[PDB]
Amino acid sequence: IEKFRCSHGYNEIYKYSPDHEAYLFYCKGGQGQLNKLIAENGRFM
Amino acid sequence: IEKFRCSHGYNEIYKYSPDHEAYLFYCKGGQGQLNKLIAENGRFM
Amino acid sequence: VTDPEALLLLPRLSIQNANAISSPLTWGFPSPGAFTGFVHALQRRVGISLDIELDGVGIVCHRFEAQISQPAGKRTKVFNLTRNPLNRDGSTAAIVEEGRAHLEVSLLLGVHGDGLDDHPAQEIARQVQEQAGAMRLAGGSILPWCNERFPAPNAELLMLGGSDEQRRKNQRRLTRRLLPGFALVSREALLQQHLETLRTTLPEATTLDALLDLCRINFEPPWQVRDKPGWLVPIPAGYNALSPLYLPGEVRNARDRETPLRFVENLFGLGEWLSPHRVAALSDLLWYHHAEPDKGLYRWSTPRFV
Amino acid sequence: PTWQELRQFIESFIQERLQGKLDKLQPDEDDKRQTLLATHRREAWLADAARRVGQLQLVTHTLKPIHPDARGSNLHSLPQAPGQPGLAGSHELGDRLVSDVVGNAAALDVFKFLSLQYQGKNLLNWLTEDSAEALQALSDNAEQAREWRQAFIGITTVKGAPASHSLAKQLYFPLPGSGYHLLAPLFPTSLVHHVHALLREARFGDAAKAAREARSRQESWPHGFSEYPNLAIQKFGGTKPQNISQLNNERRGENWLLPSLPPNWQRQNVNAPMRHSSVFEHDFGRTPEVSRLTRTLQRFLAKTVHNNLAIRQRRAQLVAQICDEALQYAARLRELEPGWSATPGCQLHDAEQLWLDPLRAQTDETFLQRRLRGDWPAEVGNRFANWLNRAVSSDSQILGSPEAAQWSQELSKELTMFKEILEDERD
Amino acid sequence: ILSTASVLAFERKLDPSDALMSAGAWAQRDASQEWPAVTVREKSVRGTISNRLKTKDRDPAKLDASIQSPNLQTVDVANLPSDADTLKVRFTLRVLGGAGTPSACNDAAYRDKLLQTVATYVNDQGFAELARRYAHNLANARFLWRNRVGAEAVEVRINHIRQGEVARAWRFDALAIGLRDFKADAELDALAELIASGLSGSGHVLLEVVAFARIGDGQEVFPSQELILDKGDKKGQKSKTLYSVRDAAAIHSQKIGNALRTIDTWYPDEDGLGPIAVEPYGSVTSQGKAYRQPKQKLDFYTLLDNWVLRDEAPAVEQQHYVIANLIRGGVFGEA
Amino acid sequence: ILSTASVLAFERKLDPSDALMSAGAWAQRDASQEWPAVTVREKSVRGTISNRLKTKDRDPAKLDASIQSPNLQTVDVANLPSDADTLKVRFTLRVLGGAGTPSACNDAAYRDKLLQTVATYVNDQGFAELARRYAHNLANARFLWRNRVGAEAVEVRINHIRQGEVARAWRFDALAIGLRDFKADAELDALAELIASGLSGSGHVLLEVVAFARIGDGQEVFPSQELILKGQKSKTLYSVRDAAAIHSQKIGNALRTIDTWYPDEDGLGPIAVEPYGSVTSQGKAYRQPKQKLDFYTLLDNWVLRDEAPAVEQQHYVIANLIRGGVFGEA
Repeated sequence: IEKFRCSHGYNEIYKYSPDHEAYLFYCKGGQGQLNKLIAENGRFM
Repeated sequence: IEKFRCSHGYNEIYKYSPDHEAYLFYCKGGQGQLNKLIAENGRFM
Repeated sequence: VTDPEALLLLPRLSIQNANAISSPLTWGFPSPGAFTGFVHALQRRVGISLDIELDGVGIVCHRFEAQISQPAGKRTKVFNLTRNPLNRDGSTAAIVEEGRAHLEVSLLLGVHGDGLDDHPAQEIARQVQEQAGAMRLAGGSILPWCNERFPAPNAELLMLGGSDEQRRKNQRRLTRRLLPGFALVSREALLQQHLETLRTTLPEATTLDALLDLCRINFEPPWQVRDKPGWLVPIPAGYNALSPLYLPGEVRNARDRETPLRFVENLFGLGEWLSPHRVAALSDLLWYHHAEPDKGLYRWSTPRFV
Repeated sequence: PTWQELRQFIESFIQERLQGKLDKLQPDEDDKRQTLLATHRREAWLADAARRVGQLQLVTHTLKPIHPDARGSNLHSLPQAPGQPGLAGSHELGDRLVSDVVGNAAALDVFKFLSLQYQGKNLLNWLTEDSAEALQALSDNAEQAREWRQAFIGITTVKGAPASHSLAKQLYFPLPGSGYHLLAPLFPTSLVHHVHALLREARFGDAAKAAREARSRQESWPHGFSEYPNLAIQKFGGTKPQNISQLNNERRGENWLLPSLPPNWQRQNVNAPMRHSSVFEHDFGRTPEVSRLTRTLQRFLAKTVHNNLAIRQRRAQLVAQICDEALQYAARLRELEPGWSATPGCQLHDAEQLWLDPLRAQTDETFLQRRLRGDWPAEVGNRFANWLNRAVSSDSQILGSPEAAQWSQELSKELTMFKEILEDERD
Repeated sequence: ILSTASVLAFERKLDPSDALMSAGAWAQRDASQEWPAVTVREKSVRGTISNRLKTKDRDPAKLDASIQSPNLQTVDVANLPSDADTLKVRFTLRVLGGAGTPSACNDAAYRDKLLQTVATYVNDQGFAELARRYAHNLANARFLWRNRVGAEAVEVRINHIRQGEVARAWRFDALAIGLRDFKADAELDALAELIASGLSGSGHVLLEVVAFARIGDGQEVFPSQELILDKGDKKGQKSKTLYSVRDAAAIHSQKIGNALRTIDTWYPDEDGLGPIAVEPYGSVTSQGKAYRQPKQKLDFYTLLDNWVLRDEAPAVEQQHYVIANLIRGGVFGEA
Repeated sequence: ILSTASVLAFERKLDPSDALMSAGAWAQRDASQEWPAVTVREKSVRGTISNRLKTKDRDPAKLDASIQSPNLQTVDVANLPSDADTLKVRFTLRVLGGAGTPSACNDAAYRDKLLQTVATYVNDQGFAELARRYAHNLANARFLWRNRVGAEAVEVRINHIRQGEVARAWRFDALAIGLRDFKADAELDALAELIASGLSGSGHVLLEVVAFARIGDGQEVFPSQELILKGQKSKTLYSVRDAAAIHSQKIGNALRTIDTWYPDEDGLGPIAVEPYGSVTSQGKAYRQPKQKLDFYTLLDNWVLRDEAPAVEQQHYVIANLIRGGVFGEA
């Protein structure tokens, strides 16, 4: 289960939250900010 | 375009910054510190 | 040394420009030797008149502010200096960097002697307070609390209690009074056993390196910082001999010619800033003088701590 | 171990110095090459170097960091080990002594001459020990070798009667019986140089830089690294740091003092709850230190029993610390401001009655003081335990295991101590 | 032979504190214990070049290229609030006492000779010319250094503080008491006898000095400026940093002390300056020139040697200056 | 030989304060002591590219690619409220006096010569031409820098403040008084005599200058702007305590704008009195040292070798001494 989800056309990064079963808005940015956040935090929770 | 500017009466060395088009305060000192900084960093940017 | 018969509390004392340079390796709070020498100067100036022996000192430090400034783009700090006068020609003199700091400490100094029975407790408390008002604590003037809301007075707690409960009760009363500070104690046994564990890790390790390891925030791979028990700091724990002890009238340019001189060098121990109600015994947490002059080793510590 | 190899080595050093001076001379006339080849090439170089020894001195503890118009004595003395355990300084340096040099900056050729490791050891170390290959390379007859040996040894010996200037520090020490020792301390340049080297490899060393980068990559490095926050830089020579010492040119000033600071060295100001949302946000009123401390409480979820003994000890002293700074925050609010009774309303969480200790008795004589001395409001421990119960994770396996039982018993002991200190507020 | 002691050191008597400045409105100065503090804040200054040019920067192409690039700082500034026209500067001062006894002296013969010389002076003429001038420099608010030069009215309140409460309160009009004339007054002489009894006694006499000045609404006040070397490397930093103890602007204690020591009217050069600070080889920092040179026989060291060693007692003005140095402090001694 | 002193420092006469700007409605300017402040708030901006391309960027595909990614900033902006059309800018100004005396001087001979020079200036002609121009720059609201350039009506109220209260009040139409002509009036000459008696040291002068600019509802006002070292925060405005303000040195530069004697034409008008009299907006130094008309050559000829300049040039020299600075070499 992926920790971050980039909404691609809308330039928003959604980070998974475990309390409610959903993604919440983390920050703006595209694929580069998504990959940088994956490198920092690690994907797959 | 000179990299350092000594304000002579006030004993302040101003170093040129390129982002804004102006000089900013670098350190205190007079002609000797100015010449020593010119020898270290090179003038004319 | 000997245990205190009473425990005088000098109140919150404001020191305006104390020596923030404790040692050649440490800056920050002044050396505990300043406080032990201050208490011995108090004994030298009123203790011979009130027939008491002021000995030992508990350091609390309600607030502290080093006159420092972090420069732009650096993680380190520098010291705000003073402008010394010019020389006889008008040239700027060579700047010698002195650290200055504003302290608010309170001194738990132990008192014992035959003067406790001769005078009232508030009388000798007011006497040593009126003497300490005209003194200096680490090179810094003692600010004497004029025209504020109310002066913080003294309370000479008698260490001899009628019970264990009365002893704990007025000890808790005193600890509530010196509560917004942080007591400074000497923790050398922890430094020694940290030397032993670090020598088990890699051999021929100095306790200079064990001290440095206890200071730094070192990171560990799985990343996690190393936990530290309490607020561990390096302190200068006295002096060690570099020279044979010279005769009084033998060394050139001494302070006086009736005192033997010996060139010495600092000894860096370890201290721990803890809240004062952790110790459960305020008869402890007092900094004494241990010379052993034949070997060198002029040092200060808090004996009877643990 | 042959004197001929030592002789051609020192003549190579002399001619290297000569070609250096003629290369940085830029000469075209005036015949200074004749004087340079007469003085800086032959065995006269050894004679003027043996003359120039007496300006220099090998030292470990100099006076010049204390106010630089201090013509006192400097010492090359290594102190004996303290018999008492714990404390240490500069007697740890057995083979790692750097041996600072003081004296004139013109006569450094004597030191760079004497510091050489020609055979396998130091030239002063070969010249102090009487041997065969020593006393023969820098000679043709014996007596000039004698006087040049007694010249080259004396760089480690003090010069003049022992003295410390009026600008130097001299501090009395109370002896146990009576009387004093005058104790003039000196600046340890060797110990400062060793700690400066250690801090330089700790901050700018490549083995530290690699682990610092691997922390950002979040990969596993073999070793770790350190940071050393809150260092203070202290410079000794003002604009000419060379006039103090030799090792004051490696570290250009820059004493690099370690922080010895009390924990209240960052002044935190006071903030009392006023409104309803201020009573909501300022009941706990939590500083960055307690969040840093409870972040470590959340990092104590897993436990193996042999480690869990020390982990439970750490949790015991940790909850003692969180009680300590809770009582500290309450005390500094209760003595600092009258803001707990600044303005009334309906929402202040008034059941606390610990953050307003002089705000209810020194103003209201029988209205709130008799409503607090007989009631003895100390009930903040169970609400603080409810707040502290968040610090552990709400895991079903964590509550089903006995770790929650150990957590609750140590928490109950520490809230009992918080109760015992919180009850005695009427004395 | 009675040579000079190799370690001489006198502790600083007349020890002031850091002069905290706070602000409020005039004609409610008596309720000025809850006046809010003057805070040090940041502002950006941008200037053209105004220095003298070094005769190689006087090409008008080079000048017009230079003034298109201004020089930007971020200075600290301390202003009064926009609805407060009075600066309240409030420091304390301990007059310690034992003014002749050195903190360090080598030769016990020299120490007893110096104590005999000082007691000869005190029994001859006590601290009554010196404490009158110290009471003047407390009376006129000279410690208000640049906060005094444009004030409408300066009023200085001095309170002698006994064990916990005020023992005696003064009040001066600091603009009427000039900056150059050490005249006579009843309250000034009462303060002079108090500072004399401080400097002569064994215990300390504590004074609380408060000074108000009408500057104007929102005008700039001048706290002490910090001497920081190593301003920074490769970034933009502060050119002027103001002293502030606890988020509250302040004058350094040594600046207040230099204002209190400004009593020396006896230096042999003419008094175009007026009084200067009491210093050995009396050297005004702003002037950059050291009066009382050792070329003449009128510095501190040669006067102290002639007074103590060979008993050549100088004029009463010069020994006023010598005892003023002994109250000032200092670290003396040869190799 | 009388060379120049190695230190000279003149204090700043004409000390202004931070000019606080608040906002309300015109025709109730006389009840404008409780007007709410103009608060500096933030807003977002999008820019397209608009600078010149350096002929490597003139690829059309590269230009469209730079246009598709615009720069986002967050600027500080100060506006009037939507129900307020008048900007009240208020500051106080201290005219100190003792203009010729330096705060520091090494050479006592040079100090006495300079004091004699300024004394024969003041005796030959008072601070009357200079205070006329300083009272003009108070009267026409030049210290309203960009808040003045499109205002319907500007009105300045200058109150001389004695002990606690207004000793004498002035009131001007700041658009009738131009930004370039120093003419005569009764009230301007009264204010000029007040500033003259202040600069002569013959009185304590503290003014309270309030200026109302009638801009329009909700329009943009321009407080002073600070230096910054997507949310790039490209603009920061000066505000003292949640209330926009002009820097005191900007009010000081607008008060010093009296120099109409520079050797170039008078179609530009008054500039600020500076050594090597320079306007940074025009990038050009009038009073260049190639001509003998800067501050330093005029002062060094007037004081050292007694070459008194023209009367307007010594007006400029004494205006520079009123301005302050460090003169003298290293």
